[PDB]
Amino acid sequence: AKVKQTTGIVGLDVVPNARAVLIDLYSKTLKEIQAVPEDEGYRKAVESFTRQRLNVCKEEEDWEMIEKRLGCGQVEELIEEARDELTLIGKMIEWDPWGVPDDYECEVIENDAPIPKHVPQHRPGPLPEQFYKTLEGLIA
Amino acid sequence: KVIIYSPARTATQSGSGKLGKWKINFVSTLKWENPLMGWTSTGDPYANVGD
Amino acid sequence: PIRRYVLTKD
Amino acid sequence: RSKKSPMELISEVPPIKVDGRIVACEGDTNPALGHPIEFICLDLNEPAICKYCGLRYVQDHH
Amino acid sequence: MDNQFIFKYSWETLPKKWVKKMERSEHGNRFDTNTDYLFQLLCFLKLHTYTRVQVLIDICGVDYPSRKRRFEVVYNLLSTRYNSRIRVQTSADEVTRISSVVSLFPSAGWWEREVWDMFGVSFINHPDLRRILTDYGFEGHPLRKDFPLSGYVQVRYDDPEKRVVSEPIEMTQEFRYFDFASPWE
Amino acid sequence: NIGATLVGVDKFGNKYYQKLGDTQYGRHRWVEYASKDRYNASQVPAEWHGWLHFITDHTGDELLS
Amino acid sequence: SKDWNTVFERSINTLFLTEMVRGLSLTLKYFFDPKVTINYPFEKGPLSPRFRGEHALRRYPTGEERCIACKLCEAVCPAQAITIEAEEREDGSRRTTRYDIDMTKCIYCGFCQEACPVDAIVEGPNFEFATETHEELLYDKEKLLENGDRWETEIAENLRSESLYR
Amino acid sequence: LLQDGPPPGGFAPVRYARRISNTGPSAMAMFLAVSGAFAWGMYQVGQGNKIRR
Amino acid sequence: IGVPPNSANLTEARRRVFDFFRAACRSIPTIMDIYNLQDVVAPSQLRYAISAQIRNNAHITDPKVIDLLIFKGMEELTDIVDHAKQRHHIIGQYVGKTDFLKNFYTSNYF
Amino acid sequence: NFTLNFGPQHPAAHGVLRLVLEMNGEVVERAEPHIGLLHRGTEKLIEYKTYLQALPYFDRLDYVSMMAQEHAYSLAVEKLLNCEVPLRAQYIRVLFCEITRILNHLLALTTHAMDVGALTPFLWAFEEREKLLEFYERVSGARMHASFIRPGGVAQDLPLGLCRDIDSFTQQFASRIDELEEMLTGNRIWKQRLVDIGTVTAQQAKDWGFSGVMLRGSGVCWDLRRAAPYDVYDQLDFDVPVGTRGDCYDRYCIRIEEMRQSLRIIVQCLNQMPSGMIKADDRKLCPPSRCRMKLSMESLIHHFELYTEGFSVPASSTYTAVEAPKGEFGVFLVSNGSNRPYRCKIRAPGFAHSQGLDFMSKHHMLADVVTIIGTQDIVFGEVDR
Ligand SMILES: CCCCCCCCCCCCCCCCCCCC(=O)O[C@H](COC(=O)CCCCCCCCCCCCCC)COP(=O)(O)OCCN
Ligand SMILES: CCCCCCCCCCCC(=O)SCCNC(=O)CCNC(=O)[C@H](O)C(C)(C)COP(=O)(O)O
Ligand code: SF4
Ligand code: SF4
Ligand SMILES: [Zn+2]
Repeated sequence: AKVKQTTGIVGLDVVPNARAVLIDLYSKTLKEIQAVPEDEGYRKAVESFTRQRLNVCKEEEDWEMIEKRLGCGQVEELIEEARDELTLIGKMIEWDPWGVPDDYECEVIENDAPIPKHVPQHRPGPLPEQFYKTLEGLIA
Repeated sequence: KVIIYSPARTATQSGSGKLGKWKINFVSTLKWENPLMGWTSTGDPYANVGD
Repeated sequence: PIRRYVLTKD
Repeated sequence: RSKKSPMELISEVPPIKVDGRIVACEGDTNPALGHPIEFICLDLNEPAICKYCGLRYVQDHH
Repeated sequence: MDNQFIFKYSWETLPKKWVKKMERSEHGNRFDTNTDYLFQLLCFLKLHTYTRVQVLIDICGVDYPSRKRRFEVVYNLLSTRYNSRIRVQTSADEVTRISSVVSLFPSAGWWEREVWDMFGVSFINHPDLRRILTDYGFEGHPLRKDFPLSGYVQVRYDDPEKRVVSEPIEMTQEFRYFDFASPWE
Repeated sequence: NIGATLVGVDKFGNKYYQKLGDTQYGRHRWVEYASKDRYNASQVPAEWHGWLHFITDHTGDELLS
Repeated sequence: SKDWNTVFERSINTLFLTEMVRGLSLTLKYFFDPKVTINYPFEKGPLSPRFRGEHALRRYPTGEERCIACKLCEAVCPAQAITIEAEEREDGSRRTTRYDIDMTKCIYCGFCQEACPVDAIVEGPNFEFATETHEELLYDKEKLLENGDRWETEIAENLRSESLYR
Repeated sequence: LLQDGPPPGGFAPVRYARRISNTGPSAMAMFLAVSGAFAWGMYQVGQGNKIRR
Repeated sequence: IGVPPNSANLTEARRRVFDFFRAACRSIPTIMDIYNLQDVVAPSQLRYAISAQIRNNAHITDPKVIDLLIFKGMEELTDIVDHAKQRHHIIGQYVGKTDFLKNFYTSNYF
Repeated sequence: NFTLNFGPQHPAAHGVLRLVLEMNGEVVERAEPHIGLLHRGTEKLIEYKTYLQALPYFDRLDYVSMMAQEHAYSLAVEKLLNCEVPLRAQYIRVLFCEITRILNHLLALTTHAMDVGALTPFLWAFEEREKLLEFYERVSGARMHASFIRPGGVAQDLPLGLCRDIDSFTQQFASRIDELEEMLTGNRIWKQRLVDIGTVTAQQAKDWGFSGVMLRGSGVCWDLRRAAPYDVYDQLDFDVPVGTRGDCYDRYCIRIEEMRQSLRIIVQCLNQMPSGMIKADDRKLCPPSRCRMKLSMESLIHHFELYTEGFSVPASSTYTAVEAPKGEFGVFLVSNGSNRPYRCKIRAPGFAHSQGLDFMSKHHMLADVVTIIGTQDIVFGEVDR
C-alpha cells in the first residue's frame, strides 16, 4: 500500500518500484539462457523457476503481494538473487563445462549412520511448492 | 637409516586385531637418565614418531 | 549399512 | 610417628581372627571408601595377606 | 533445503565431471571433486538461486600418509537462507598447486595461509601465502604426520650474547607414548 | 578484631571468630593470628582450614572427633 | 520533523548535561553502601568440598600406604605429569618405590583423583603452596605422602561428605 | 534419590525487562532556575560594585 | 604479487630461478643496511653463499619441486628483509688422522 | 603514510596482539594483525591423546566461555558415537552454557568499556561474575577451567544447595544489568564513541564469515541454537535480538539483550529440571559408579579399560557447530576408528572476526581501532590454536 520504508537489513537500501527491475532481470536471464544446451539439468531448472517467477510477478502489481505469494524472502532479496543467477549464467557460458566424459565414474555412497536427537541438526520447515515442482520436471 | 616392518602379534594375547599395519622404525636408541629425578631424556626428535 | 555403487555411462 | 617405614609398620598389626573359611576384605569400614572387595581363602598354617590392604587374617576354628 | 532435496538437486543440476564422488549421510553431505574443478564448483554453489551457499565456515586439512594424494583439504560451507550445510573436499599433494577461492569468499584469505603453514599445500592466485601461525624462522610443516610432536628446535636465553637463540631440541623427560591399542576391535 | 562470638581456639594460639549476616556476604568468619611477624601467610592447621573456607560447617574442634 | 516544543527540550538537555548528571548520581549510590572485599590473610573466600588443589597421597588408618602402583593415574593424566616406578617388596605386596608428580606440568584437572580404584591420590583443599625454587615444585613420594598425612583429617572428611556422588 | 531441583511449585517470577525510572532534576524548570538566578545575581553584583566604589 | 601457477616445463622454471636470484641480489644492500653489519662481512661473498645454496639443489628435474623451492626461498627472503628475522641469525646461517677416529672418540653413535 | 608498531604487552588491550597498521597521521588505511604469538599447538597435541584426555584442550580455547567450548566437543563425540544423553544432563548442560554466555558477555562488555575509558562498571561486573565463578566452583573442582561436561553426560551430579543459590542470584542479576546499562546506554560520550563505528553490511558479514553477534548486528537472524537446536532449546522460550545498523552501538545493545535472554533461559531451565541419572547408559562411554566398581567385576573392567584405553569412536568424520558466546564454534572431528582422534580442527569464531578487522578499520581514527577490537570480543586462545 505504501513504500517499503526500512528493509530491516543494513546495506540493502530499498529499491522503489522493484517489480520493473525484477521483471527486466528475469527477461534478460530468460533470453540469455539460450546459449547452453536444452537437454542439461541446469538449463532445464533455471528456465523453469525463472519462468515461474516471471509469471508470478507479472500477475501481481505490488511488492506486498509479489513477496507474499512467493514467500521467497523480501522483494529486494530477489533482485540480487536474479543478478547472481545472471552472473552465473554468463560465467558458465564462458566456462563451457558441458560434455560428459566417456571415462566418467562417480562413487555414490548411501551411508546411513543414525545420530542422536540432541546433536545440532538443521531441522527447518518445508519449502514452497515451486522448489518441489521444479524437480519433477527435472527428473521427467 | 630406517627399518620398514610389520609389528608382530604379541605373544601374551591371542587377538590379531593389531596386525596388517606397517610402520617405519627410526632407530632412536639414544636415551639417558636425568640425574635429579630419574626421568628418561632424549635428544633425537624421532623418539616416538614412528610409534 | 553401506550402499557403495559406482556410476558409469554407456 | 614417622621413623617406621610402612612395611615395618604393618607387620606389627595383629592378624584378624575369622571363624569361617573365607573372609571378604573391603579396606575401610565403609565399603565405598576402601579398596575393591577381595575374597581370600585362608586355609594354610600361615596368615593370608590381603593384597590391597596388607592386613593378615588367621582362621582360629570352624 | 534438507539433506535429501539438496542431494537430488545437486545430482541433477550440477554439470558432470565436476564431482568425482559424493555421499549422503546424517553426518554430512559431501562433494569430492578432483582438485581442479574447485573454483568452478564453489562459484556455482555460491551464485545459484536454489543453492545460495554464501558463507565459507572454514578450510580444513587432513594428512593421510598412506595414499598417493597425501593431503586432503576440506571446504566447509553454509547456506544461511536455506539453513543447510555442504562439505566440499578435494585431494591434494605435497608438491602441487591447488586453486584458491579468495575471490569468492574473502574470508578464506587466512585459512588459506594457515593450511599452507600447517601442511604445506601451496595455492595459486593468492595475494600473500605467508606463514601465519608458526615462528618467523620456523622450518617444516607441523601438522604433517612426519613432524615430531616435540619439534626440531628449542628456544632458550644464553648470557654470552644478550639475546634469545634457537638450539637443537633436547628434552629432560621424553614424551611417553602409551600404546593402549588392543585386538578384538 | 571484634565480632559476634568466638569459635574455639588453636594450638598455635590464633582465635577464630564468626559473624552472621542476613542476606549479603562479607564479614562472616576470619582469623586473628596469635603472632604478628608477617604471620607466615599460612598458619591455619588442617582441621581449621575447612571451616575458614566454608568447606565444612564443622568448627574444627568437632573435626577432631 | 520538529514542533518548536520538542527541540527546546532536546537542546536544553544536550546543553545542561542532564544525561551526564544522571550517571554521576548513579555512580554515587554505592559510595556509602557496605563494601564487598575480604581481608584475605584473615578471612578467605568460600570453597567447595570438590576443590582441586595441591595433591596428597593418603594412607590406610593401619599405616600401610594406600597406593598399589596400578598406574591408572599415570596412564590417564592428560598432562603426563605423574611418573611411577613399582617393585615387589620383600613383604610380598606391590608398592611404589618412586612416585613423583611434576607440579609444573600438572593442571589440577582431577582425572588422577577419580582414576584410583583405591582412592590413593586426592587433591587436597590446599591452594597456597607457591615456592621459591623450581626444583621444589617437583613433588617426590615423600613430600606428597607428608602432604597426605598433614591434611588427612580434612581430606578424609571431604571424601566422606561428597561420597554420595562419584 | 535426592536429586537437586526446583522446589515443589517452582521458583518465584523474576523481572528482566529493563525497568525505567525517572530521577532526573526536571525538564524545563532548570532553564528558569538558571536564568532568573543569573539576573538576580547580576543585580547583586551591581550592588556590590556600588558598595565597593 | 599473487602466486603464479606452477611451471609447465623446466625451461619455464629456469627463468623463475634466475628471477628469484636477481631479486635476492637486488635486495642484498637492504639486509646489510638495516642489520648493521659492515666489518664482519662484505657483500661480495654473500653472492657466493647464495650461489652455493642455489646450485646445491641443481639436480632436481621436476618443475613443481623447483617452483616450490623458489616459493620457499621467496618466503625466507621476505622474512629476512622485513623486520621478522632477528640479528645473529643471518650470520649464523650465512657467512689429521681421519674422520672415523674422531667420530669414534666423540661418541658411539657417530 | 608512516607505520607504527602496536603490540602492547598487557591485557589492557587483551594482550598478545601485534597489529601493525598504516597511518596517514590521523586516519588508518590498512591494519594487519599479526596472530601466532599464542599458537600453543593444541591441534597437533589433540591427535596424541585419547578422547578423554583431549577434553581439557577445549576449556583452554576461548578461556572465558569454558563450558560453552567443551560442549561442542562433547556434541561432536556423541554424534560420532550415536550416544543418547539423559534429559537432566541436557538441561544442566543448557543451564551451564547460558552461564558461560553471561560470563562472556559481562567480561567482553567491561573489557571493551575499560578500553574506551569507563573503568567503574568493570569492577561492578566482576563483583557480579564472582557469584557465577562460585557456582562453577561448586559443581566442579575448579573455578574457571571446569571439565564438567563429558561425552556421556556431565562429570558429577549437582550439589544439593545449588539451585537455591542460582535462583537467588537471578533475582537480582536483572537489576545489576540495569545498573550497568544505565551508565552506558543513556550516556552521551558512549554514543559518540560507538555510533557509526565499524559498520558492516550483511553481505560483507556473510562474505567474511562473521557468524555470531557480528552477523546478527547487520540484520541477519542467524541463531544456531534456534536454526539448528541441539540440546533442549525447543522447549525453552527466548528471543533472538537483531540489529538494524552494523555500528558498534547496536552490537552493544544486542549483547545486553543476549544477557537478558540468557537470564530468561536460566530461569526456565531452573524451573523445568527433571530428575534421573546424569550420565548416559546406552553405550559404554561412562565410568561406573565408584560405589559399584568396588564390588562388581564387569564394572571394574569397564573402569580400567575406560581410564586407560578410552572409548573407541567408530571411523567417520563430521563437523559439529554450537552457538558459542563469540559466535559459531565448530569442531571438525576425523576418527580413525581407534581411541585417539585422527584430526581435530577447531573452527574458532574469533579467527574470522580478527581477519575481518582490516576492512572494518577502513578510514577510521587510530583510537577508533581499539573500540573495534573491543566490540568484536577477541581472545587469542581460540584465534591461535
Ligand atoms: C556546586 C559547585 C559545582 C562546581 C562545578 C559545577 C558542576 C560540574 C559538574 C561537571 C559534570 C560533567 C563533567 C563532564 C565532562 C565532559 C562534559 C562535556 C560535554 C560537552 O562538552 O558537550 C557539549 C555540550 O555541553 C556543553 O556545552 C557544556 C557547557 C554548557 C554551558 C551552559 C550554557 C547554557 C547557557 C544558558 C544561559 C542562561 C542565561 C541566559 C540569560 C557539546 O555537546 P555534544 O557535542 O556532545 O552534542 C552535539 C552538540 N552540537
Ligand atoms: C639474503 C637473501 C635471503 C634469501 C637467500 C636465498 C634463500 C633460498 C635460496 C633458494 C634455495 C634453493 O635451492 S631454490 C633454487 C633451486 N633450483 C635449481 O637449482 C634449478 C635446478 N638447476 C638448473 O636448472 C640448472 O642446473 C642451473 C644450475 C639453474 C643452471 O644450469 P643451466 O643454465 O644449464 O640450466
Ligand atoms: S592410580 Fe592411585 S593406586 Fe594407582 S598407581 Fe596411581 S596413585 Fe597408586
Ligand atoms: S590433576 Fe590431572 S594433570 Fe595433575 S596429576 Fe592428576 S591427572 Fe595428571
Ligand atoms: Zn583388604
